[PDB]
Amino acid sequence: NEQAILQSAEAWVKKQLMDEDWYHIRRVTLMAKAIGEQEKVDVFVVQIAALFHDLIDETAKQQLIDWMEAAGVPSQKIDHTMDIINTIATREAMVVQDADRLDALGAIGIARTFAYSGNKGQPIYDPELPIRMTVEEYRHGKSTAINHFYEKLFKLKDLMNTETGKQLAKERHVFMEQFIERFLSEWNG
Amino acid sequence: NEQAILQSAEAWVKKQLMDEDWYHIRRVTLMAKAIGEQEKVDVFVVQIAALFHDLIDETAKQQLIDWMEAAGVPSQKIDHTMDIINTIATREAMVVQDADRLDALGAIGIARTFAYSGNKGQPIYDPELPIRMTVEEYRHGKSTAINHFYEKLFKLKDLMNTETGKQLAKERHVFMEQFIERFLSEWNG
Repeated sequence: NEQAILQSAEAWVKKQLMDEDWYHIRRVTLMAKAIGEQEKVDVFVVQIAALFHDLIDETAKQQLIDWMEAAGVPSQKIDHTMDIINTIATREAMVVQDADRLDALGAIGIARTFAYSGNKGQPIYDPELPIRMTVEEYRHGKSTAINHFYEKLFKLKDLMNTETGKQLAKERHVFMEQFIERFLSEWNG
Repeated sequence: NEQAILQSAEAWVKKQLMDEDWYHIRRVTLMAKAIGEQEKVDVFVVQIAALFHDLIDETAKQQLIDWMEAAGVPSQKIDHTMDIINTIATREAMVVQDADRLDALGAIGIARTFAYSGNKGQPIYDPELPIRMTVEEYRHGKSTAINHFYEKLFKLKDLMNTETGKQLAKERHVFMEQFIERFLSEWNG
């Protein structure tokens, strides 16, 4: 069995979380999957990994290592699942790596950026502000939503791994370039 | 003269504001302009109006009515400028109306929405929360950024006036539909 073990976890990771978020875990998982079988890797471990990748921040890890053994997950697999969990080594690890970071780009990425900006209480954009770094990053460095696009986001497609990863990261990067340009043209005249 | 009268104001409205915002006044004015001469209306009044439309929230109004008379603005014009200012009647008024509301849509509109959402401390989007009203609006009604698109923004193209207004409002509305769809498809896979 491999399909049911998932369905079970897909529920636990959903319940424990609905008492506070989970959507990120869902979409990151779905991608890890698609990206997973595109790379003909163990679509199982990558999926299980994806599910627990977040819920961690010892006993926490064990909590799963146990639940898992009670699912019949073979020692090699189970010892391979959270193996990628912490260190985020192996191809399946790479798929989960991309799926997670591939979620920082795209329409959702655009929204989540401007969202955090509003929460941080900073300006959505500033033409007078220079386009940059380490300590002064968030410790004081007053930045802008738009700048964060050129500072952290727009430099992810490279940090990718899976070939299909660069693929998606690409279709994502363009949409942002598409948006940030329509934004500036609208900002100017 | 008339052209210079603007250049003078475009500075005052800029200085008094740089002691707190102004960009909104700038872009809303630029549009009112383009939209203004497209409708072959008094591109002057519409521009002066646009500039002071915001700075108001008595003596406040007079402050301008005076500065204006000292610019040689003919009684009819000057009495027509802020005439649209308060009530926001006449075509030139309509142009300024659109230009201001035309700024709630577009890339900037998308950003400003998700921005305010982050500031309000609400979710960018909640699939459990159904879209939508009057009193419970902001007095308690917990909404979402995305929902605000279907609740207030997406119903502006109609509230437009200038023919060119609907034009721009249209090109804007599509981009948002373009984004909110890329956002939802990304929401899953």
